[PDB]
Amino acid sequence: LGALRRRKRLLEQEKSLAGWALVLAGTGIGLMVLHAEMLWFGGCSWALYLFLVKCTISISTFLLLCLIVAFHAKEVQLFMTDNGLRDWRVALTGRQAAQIVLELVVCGLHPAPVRPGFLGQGEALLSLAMLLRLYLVPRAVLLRSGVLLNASYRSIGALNQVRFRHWFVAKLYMNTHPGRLLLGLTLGLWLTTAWVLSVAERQAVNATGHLSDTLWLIPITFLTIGYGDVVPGTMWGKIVCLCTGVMGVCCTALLVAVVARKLEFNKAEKHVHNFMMDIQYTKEMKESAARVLQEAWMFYKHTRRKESHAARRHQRKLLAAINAFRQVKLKHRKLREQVN
Amino acid sequence: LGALRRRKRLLEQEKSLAGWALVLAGTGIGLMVLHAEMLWFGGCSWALYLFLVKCTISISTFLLLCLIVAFHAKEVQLFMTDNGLRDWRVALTGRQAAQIVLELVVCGLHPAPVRPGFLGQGEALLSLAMLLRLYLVPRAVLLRSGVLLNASYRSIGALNQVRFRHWFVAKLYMNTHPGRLLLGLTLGLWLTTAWVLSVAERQAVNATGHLSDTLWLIPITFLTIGYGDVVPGTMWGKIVCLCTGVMGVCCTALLVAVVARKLEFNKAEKHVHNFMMDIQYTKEMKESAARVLQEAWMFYKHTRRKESHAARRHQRKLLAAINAFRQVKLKHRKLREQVN
Amino acid sequence: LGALRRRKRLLEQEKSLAGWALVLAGTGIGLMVLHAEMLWFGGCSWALYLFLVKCTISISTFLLLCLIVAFHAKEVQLFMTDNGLRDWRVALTGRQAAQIVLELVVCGLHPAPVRPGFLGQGEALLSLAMLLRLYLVPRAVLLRSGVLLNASYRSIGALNQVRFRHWFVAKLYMNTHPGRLLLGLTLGLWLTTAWVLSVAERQAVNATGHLSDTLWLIPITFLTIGYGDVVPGTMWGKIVCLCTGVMGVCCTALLVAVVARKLEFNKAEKHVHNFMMDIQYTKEMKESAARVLQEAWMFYKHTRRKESHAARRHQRKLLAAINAFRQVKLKHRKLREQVN
Amino acid sequence: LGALRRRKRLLEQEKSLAGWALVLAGTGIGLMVLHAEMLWFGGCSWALYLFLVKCTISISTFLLLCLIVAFHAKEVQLFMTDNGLRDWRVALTGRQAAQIVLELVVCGLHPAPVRPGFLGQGEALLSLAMLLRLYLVPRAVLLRSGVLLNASYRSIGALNQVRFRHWFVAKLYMNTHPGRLLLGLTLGLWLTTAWVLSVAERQAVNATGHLSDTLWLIPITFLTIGYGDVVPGTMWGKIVCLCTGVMGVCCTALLVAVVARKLEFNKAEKHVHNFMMDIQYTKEMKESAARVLQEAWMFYKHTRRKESHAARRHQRKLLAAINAFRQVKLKHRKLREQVN
Amino acid sequence: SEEEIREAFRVFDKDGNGYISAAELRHVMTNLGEKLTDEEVDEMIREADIDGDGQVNYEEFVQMMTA
Amino acid sequence: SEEEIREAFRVFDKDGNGYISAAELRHVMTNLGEKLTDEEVDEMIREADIDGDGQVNYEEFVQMMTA
Amino acid sequence: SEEEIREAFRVFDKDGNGYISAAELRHVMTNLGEKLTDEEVDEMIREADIDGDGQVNYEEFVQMMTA
Amino acid sequence: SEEEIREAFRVFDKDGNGYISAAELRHVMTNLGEKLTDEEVDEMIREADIDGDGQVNYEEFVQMMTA
Ligand SMILES: [K+]
Ligand SMILES: [K+]
Ligand SMILES: [K+]
Ligand SMILES: [K+]
Repeated sequence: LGALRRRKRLLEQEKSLAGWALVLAGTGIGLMVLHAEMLWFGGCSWALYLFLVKCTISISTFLLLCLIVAFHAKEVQLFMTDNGLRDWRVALTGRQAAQIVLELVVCGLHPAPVRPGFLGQGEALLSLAMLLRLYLVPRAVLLRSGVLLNASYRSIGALNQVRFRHWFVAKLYMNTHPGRLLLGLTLGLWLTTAWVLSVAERQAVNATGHLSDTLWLIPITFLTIGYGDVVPGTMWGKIVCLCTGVMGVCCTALLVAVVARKLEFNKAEKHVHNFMMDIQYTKEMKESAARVLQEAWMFYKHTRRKESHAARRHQRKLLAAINAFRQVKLKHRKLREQVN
Repeated sequence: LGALRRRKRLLEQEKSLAGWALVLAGTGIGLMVLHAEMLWFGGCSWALYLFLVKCTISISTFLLLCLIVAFHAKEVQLFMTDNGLRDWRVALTGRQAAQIVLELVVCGLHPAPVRPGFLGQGEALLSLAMLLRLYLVPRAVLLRSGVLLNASYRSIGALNQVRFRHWFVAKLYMNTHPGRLLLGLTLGLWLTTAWVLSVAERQAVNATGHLSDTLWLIPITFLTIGYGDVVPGTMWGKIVCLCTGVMGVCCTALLVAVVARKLEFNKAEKHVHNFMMDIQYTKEMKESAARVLQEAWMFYKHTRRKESHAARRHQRKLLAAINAFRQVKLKHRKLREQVN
Repeated sequence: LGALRRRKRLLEQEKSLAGWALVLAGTGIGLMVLHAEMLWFGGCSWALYLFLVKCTISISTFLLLCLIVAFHAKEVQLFMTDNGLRDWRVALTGRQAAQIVLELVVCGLHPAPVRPGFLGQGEALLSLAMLLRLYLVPRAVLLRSGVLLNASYRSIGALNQVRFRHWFVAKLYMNTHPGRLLLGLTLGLWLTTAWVLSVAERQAVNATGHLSDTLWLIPITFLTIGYGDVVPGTMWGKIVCLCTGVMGVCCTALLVAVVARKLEFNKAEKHVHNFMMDIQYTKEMKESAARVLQEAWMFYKHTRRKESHAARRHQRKLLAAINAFRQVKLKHRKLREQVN
Repeated sequence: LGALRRRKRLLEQEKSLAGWALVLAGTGIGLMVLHAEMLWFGGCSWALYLFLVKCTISISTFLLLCLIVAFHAKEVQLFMTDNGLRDWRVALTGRQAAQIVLELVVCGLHPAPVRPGFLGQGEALLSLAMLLRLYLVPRAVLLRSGVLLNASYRSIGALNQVRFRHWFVAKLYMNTHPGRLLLGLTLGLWLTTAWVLSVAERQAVNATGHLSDTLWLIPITFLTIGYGDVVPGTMWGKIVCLCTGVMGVCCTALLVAVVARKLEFNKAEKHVHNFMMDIQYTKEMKESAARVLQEAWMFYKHTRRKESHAARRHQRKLLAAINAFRQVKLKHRKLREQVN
Repeated sequence: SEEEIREAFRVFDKDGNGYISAAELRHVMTNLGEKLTDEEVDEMIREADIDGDGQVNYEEFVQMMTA
Repeated sequence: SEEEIREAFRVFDKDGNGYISAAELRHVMTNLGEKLTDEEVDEMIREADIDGDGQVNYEEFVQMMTA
Repeated sequence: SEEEIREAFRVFDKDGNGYISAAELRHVMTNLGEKLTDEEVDEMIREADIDGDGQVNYEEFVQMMTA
Repeated sequence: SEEEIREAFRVFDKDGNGYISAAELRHVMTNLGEKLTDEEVDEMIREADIDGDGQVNYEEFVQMMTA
């Protein structure tokens, strides 16, 4: 009975241990953006502030690198408890070690305080390599969703799918309420890409490629409405503009797929529509019967009193009303056929 | 029992009030357009006419700011009747009062006559703030559709708890009359957006941004066929050209979703197609059997005549006819099993 | 009874008159293009040939205006025979007379020979008004298809109001074999639209609007790939470049709808695929069980050898094999549940 | 039985006999590119190397033209052993002979060495005529897919009322894993199309038109994002760039169709989601009653103390809780209705 | 030249067998669409004169009207 | 002015018939949401004084509370 | 080298057992597709000479024809 | 630490009850994947020595192997 609580305790520990790493990774990006934009406008006059802001990034990276190891140790403990092994030597595989070392080498890339307004190639690539730390978002979202927290959830899921794929949670979020998520994705990619393009094509002549132009160029490339008044002029700016249309076509496909589903009736709506159609059909039928009898009498009286030959249109009206009555009778018959 | 009579008369009064509010909500917009164009083309020569056309807007707004209160009083009375408690203090909620205040402050924005052809900023925003009065359209469309006008409809509506959301009416209109509504929306948005952009980018040099250019630039942006011969040159004109591209993709998705449904057969068309396929299959099988027998006998006769070239050609024809007969028999059995 | 043969004879006559009108209405269109190009390239000193080529258009129009009255007379006879009436005073309604006079006034527009390389406005509108004669194509296609030919099929379809419509034939052709029809429409709308634009925008000196530029501008507008190197410069050329994008958005929706159906399995393909993957499932299960047994024996032998490195490796391999065997067993259980 | 092994032996033989042609037909394509780029950059100084690399193409073509005949002979042997014929005169038909001669006349088209950096026309067409050798890929892909390799599958296919086709294997590959195949096609069509247009518009002196400009123009046309900074200027370069949007619209349609299916739930996911929402529904339903009773008692106490100031709000809360309880009860009953 | 007269009369049925009297058919006709007066009641009497008893036996007295 | 009180009480059922005692209703109320003390138990006793026996017969003594 | 001769003969069945006479098979062959004359009827008589009685026993005399 | 051993043994079933002999298990192991010789057959005999009769009673002598 102790394991039934120990597993939940360690999983709850993992929840916070993976939640904190997201904040400690976002802090690094927040500081790198500030330093990059400070070196441009500030110039060479500000050096002590740059040195002080370039070391907090290194401190944050060191603090981040001490949480991935703890998370993997908790994962190893969970695996050992679930499989009942007693020695940790067999719990660790080579593939897991390779994944761990890859994570620790990806997460450890920072400009560093080692060793006038333009960034060097090495620094400009190391800073832009800090955006790879976004792979921690899916695990935090999955662990915070609660689909895996409860013991009953795990028990019921083990029958069909033992490992909860991220695609299941993605589909759940998509079908519960779209629109908000899609808008967030569209308005969070028009700001994290404009800055990258401005870094790629930042000119000191007349600010020919700063945020006053990229914020206009990116949307009209995402929506395939490319005008041609402003275009990229650097090999590193012609690749960010080919990865934006690929992310626009997929978004359009997702929007079309969502819209196709969003306009479908349910059972209650179909029942209400069928009831309204049936009552409308009955009312039209009775009105048509009244019309046909009235017009038949009118034509008969016109013939009886010999009101010249002006009663020709009366036969036309009689035939049209009769055929309309037959048509509505057939429609009501077929409707009663399918609804029964 | 007068409860039904009370509900019906309250609903009819609400319908009349909602219709008259929408009637009075268009005169202000028309007068705004007229005054904005008169101040541009007329110039500073016309001042008394401008004052007269500006005071009528304030008069119309004052007359509009009472129908909303009357409509909400009718709503409160209807709530009391449906939940009889005879205490007006408890029937009103805080969020309802907040939304009443929001409605009254939104509907009360107009360029009042507080105090050469260019609208100084602060008045050109008050004028364009009068287009927010279009939130009354869905109410006047839904409530007059007749779904709420019958107690029998309300019975099943309470049974299924549909609440008669605007989405249901929109879906019903889309299913019943598609095409006309889509053209109406796409032709009523190319005129109310080609005037806002003209106001944003109205130039006094050579009319570089008047309706002679916006009426050409808007339709080639809604369809993502941006040429680039004319482009916006003002921030307020750039933000407008991004809001005509995000609703040029939603319309395309709606069109695709609508078109996908119209290509499917109904119940009777499938039966008609099945019969038309069956008759052709039977006749072609009969013809194939006739060809098989005739070709076999002709091949035997040709072999009796000892030529062997017409005989080998007839062997090829016989094999082709045999395999065609086998294929058509298999297909006929297949769709006969499908029908059965 | 001779009525059965009379109806078939009358319908065959209707088909013949509906087919001959379609080939007498193409001569005028083919001659108007020749006359326009002769007047453009030939210039003056060609008045006699222009007069002969223009009188033939009037003769053809006069001959066409006699194949509509007879067709409508056959329609009236068919209506009378079906309903049953004598001494016609009823069959001819007012709406039918209005439709007939509208047909006869639409079909009678041509550049008559009454009373230097540029066409006048009246002639340039009368010539382009001859394209309205294409409403005859759907009627001829529907009558020729034979859906109304067979008496037994029509009789059995008359049980319900099938109301044989151009939409049914269009859907039949769409589901029968798309691709050919869509390609024909796309490659036939890129010439009759590229000639109208050339007529609208044609420059006397240094031709910059003839077929050497429209044949390039039209295809890059239908596909919304508007470059901007050549653009219309006349209002009559701008209005015709907005009706090309509308016919390009709908074709894409049609293609998507067709492909969505074309990417689906039939009945037997699902069974074939299920059997093919089930065989692989069974063989993989057998191989996995063999691997489990072999690895267990190898681990036992290694433990007997007393060297705890390959022992750990084999224990890990045994655990992986066991979990894979459980996974494939669960997958096969799901297979058996879904197939039965 | 001899035939049961002869069939498989011959099929396995023709497997390699058709797989070797696929690798002998790639050598010519890989050598033509090298020869063209050697003639462009190398100039007239290199002639012996050009002659040596041009003779190898002819040798490879001669070796390729001796495998199609062997493959067709092996297929004719299968035809004989399947239909039981004994004379080779009847096995071959006219249509098959025409197909064979067309294959042998389309495979053998190379710039043979019959006889200062531009490929004179008549050779630049023979070189680009070598891309027609790609019709061999689908045959090898289908024949190596294993659908025909297995005897049991081939025997079952006859009774399955289905014939093996390229469409079947294409659909299987699309269903299994479409993510890799689509990107492979889109990245393999951006090189074989960017080299052809560079050949078409290779410009000297100005050095404008080579791959450095084509690799930027091809991807912004496939995605319909045409900017207009670089456009084709040759009649042979205006046809390659409108054959790219046609096969880009199809790719977009394929992506949309794939995503629409990929966004759907499977069998067990619906049950999991139903249970997850049902337990929450029950929790909310049981939690509502506690608030209902607490608010009722607090309202009673407030009426006892006769202040009524908070009692009015408590009555509002009681009404809200009651209606929420009714709504959640109705929703839970509906859910129990659908699930049962 | 008519059919389904049974259902046509059963739609506006008053006596159970489609034998609605002259006043019955009169108020059925006047209720929907047009309305009339003493002229209409005399017209109903004339129409029922074929039956001569008020109970409109439509099954027999419809062929003459529809001819 | 209420309905489905049977199921409302059966949700928080303790004695199998909706007759949950004063302590039963007390811990039902305190467990979910707010919690209270001697004042709350005295209030619960006063509320159950209508029954006078502990087993709150809701189906009878609910009308006065909901009135 | 043939199969389903039963259904092949039942398609053009005249006597109910696939034993259609010489004239029966003659008008079956002539009506659909090609048409012929005295030469064709003599050829049909020669073909049916295997049975020698007119009633073409296909199930027995089809093997020689298809061999 | 195992389950479904009944089905696991019934996979490679030879005697109908999962009692496949030493040679049976030997050719089962050698045929699929790895193949071996006298050393492997001796090791298999040693492993099956728990049963001591050839017919491997897995349901009894599988717990020690899987422990
Ligand atoms: K463009
Ligand atoms: K452009
Ligand atoms: K586009
Ligand atoms: K575009």
